[PDB]
Amino acid sequence: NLLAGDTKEQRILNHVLQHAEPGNAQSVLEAIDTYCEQKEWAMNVGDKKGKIVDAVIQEHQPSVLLELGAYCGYSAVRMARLLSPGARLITIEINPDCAAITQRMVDFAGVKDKVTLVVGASQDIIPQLKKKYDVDTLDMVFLDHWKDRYLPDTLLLEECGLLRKGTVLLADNVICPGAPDFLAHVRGSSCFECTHYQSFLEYREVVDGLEKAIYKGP
Ligand SMILES: C[S@@+](CC[C@H](N)C(=O)[O-])C[C@H]1O[C@@H](n2cnc3c(N)ncnc32)[C@H](O)[C@@H]1O
Ligand SMILES: O=c1ccn(-c2cccc(-c3ccccc3)c2)cc1O
Ligand SMILES: [Mg+2]
Repeated sequence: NLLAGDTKEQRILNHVLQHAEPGNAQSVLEAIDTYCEQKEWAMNVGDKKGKIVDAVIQEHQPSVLLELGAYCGYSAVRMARLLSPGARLITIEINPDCAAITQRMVDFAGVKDKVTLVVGASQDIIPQLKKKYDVDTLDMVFLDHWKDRYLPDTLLLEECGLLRKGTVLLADNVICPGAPDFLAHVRGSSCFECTHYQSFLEYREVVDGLEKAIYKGP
């Protein structure tokens, strides 16, 4: 049932629970995007950049996906709705209140079986993925957490043997606000082949973009 509606996050979940079709992931995405366009801005990847994320998944067909930063579960629902039977999205969220919302959002959208939500800091969890979460390597990683953590987490994923030839990294917000150290690293390194996707900041007319970086191997 409903939450108190004290926080933006509770009000976003409440709006979905009251105003979206249960079990319909598309209806859920639309309800979040409408509310956030109309009522309260929120840091979801949103519909325009969401379309780019969709395209990346459609092209590369990942089965093992990792997301860094879940928030209210918008991108988790967005990516999971596209996955084939037996695909797995692991999503990491440091804030326990946000994680609780994300699980409710995932369940409501009908994609619970595809999602493994992990409460904790990416730098603590990423070392554990192989041994604790039965990961071999990752097919795709969506980076959309604190932007100063894009670089250290990418290096950590590599250090932990989670990246293979062909692993797709996709990073939100490489323009607004930017993650220049990450961007310099992936573009400058022969270990990554990069593609830039210019777009717009969620719910705004501000220019933004994502970067796709395909790992070439060490
Ligand atoms: C931009 S929001 C996530 C938006 C979500 N990807 C979407 O599009 O719907 C960023 C989130 O990352 C979480 N976060 C920041 N740093 C993190 C870290 N090191 N590990 C795990 N989560 C982190 C924050 O608590 C916040 O909820
Ligand atoms: O994941 C994200 C974290 C922060 N911002 C973010 C960072 C800095 C500014 C703004 C912003 C700018 C103008 C209007 C509204 C928000 C938004 C955007 C994201 O997609
Ligand atoms: Mg973002």
